[PDB]
Amino acid sequence: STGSATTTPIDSLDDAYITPVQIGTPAQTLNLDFDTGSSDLWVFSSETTASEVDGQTIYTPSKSTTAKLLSGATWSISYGDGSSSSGDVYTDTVSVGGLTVTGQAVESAKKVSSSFTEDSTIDGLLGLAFSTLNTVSPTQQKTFFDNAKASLDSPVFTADLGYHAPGTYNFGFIDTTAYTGSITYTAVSTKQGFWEWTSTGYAVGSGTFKSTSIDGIADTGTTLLYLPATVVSAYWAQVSGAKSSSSVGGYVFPCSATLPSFTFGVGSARIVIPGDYIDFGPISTGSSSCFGGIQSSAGIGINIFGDVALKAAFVVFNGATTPTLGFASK
Ligand SMILES: Cc1csc(Cc2ccccn2)n1
Ligand code: NA
Repeated sequence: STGSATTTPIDSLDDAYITPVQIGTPAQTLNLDFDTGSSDLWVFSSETTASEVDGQTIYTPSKSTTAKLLSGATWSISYGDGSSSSGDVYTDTVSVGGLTVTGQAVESAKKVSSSFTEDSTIDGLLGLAFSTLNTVSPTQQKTFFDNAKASLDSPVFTADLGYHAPGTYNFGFIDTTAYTGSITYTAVSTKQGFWEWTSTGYAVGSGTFKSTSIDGIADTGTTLLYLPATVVSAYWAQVSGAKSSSSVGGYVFPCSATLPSFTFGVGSARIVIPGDYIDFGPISTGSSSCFGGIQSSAGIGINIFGDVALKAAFVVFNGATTPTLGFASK
């Protein structure tokens, strides 16, 4: 089997991407944030505290003939950005782009933090990291990918995120029309439950490539590119008037600037992030100070190749017995 679904940026900045997901019988279609940095499929629901819902579409398990309470199971998650949610668990049929899993754990939110409430466009998350990070207690649950894997034509999914445009998540096949050149594969460590890999270095604009190992994760659920302070300082030094602002919480730059590109290494291959991808617009409405898309990881404890980086590539998440990542230009 395969599946193919379109993913759409929620706003004009590409802060996140939503993908329609069918849950239950008859189908209830919710727009979920596919997150390769977490491992829970959770949804706003008929159980969510009424005051923490503002415009989301909810899952109502009592209207699904295939929904079953997973008795005793609870979940609770905190993300790197400080947000959180928690609740109880159903199993139900879940389909993505024509690929169907029966008995998927669908984590029903009773509570969500303010950042979720205030994002009317995201109806929940679909985690695509390794199932060792799943938060369900007392019986940890599998991701949608892990449950689908045995059925797929090839134990893979791919992320093809758009810049200010829709893109695609495919499951079970690699669309050889969706990228240019060849795919370079690189080793993955699953020791922290992430798609963790080591970039071979970077360049800023038309500068020389610096060969240096940068361990980090491929995370579709993180907006920005978080890298070591040395790398980030080298990038923003090439933008007149850029500075790190403690008040704003990162590097800002004059909205009048033209940003340089940023290149990252994947083995001997190179992925180029155009400068425009690194513009996240005014820090507040009408400001002439713009927020940068490359930020320091120094206060995180891990480097994160988030959407800024991933949308410059066609990315293969290879879930074979020994997982690997692949990157191609596009
Ligand atoms: C700055 C940003 C990135 S994604 C997003 C939307 C969001 C964040 C947290 C919870 C729910 N929705 N805002
Ligand atoms: Na922000």
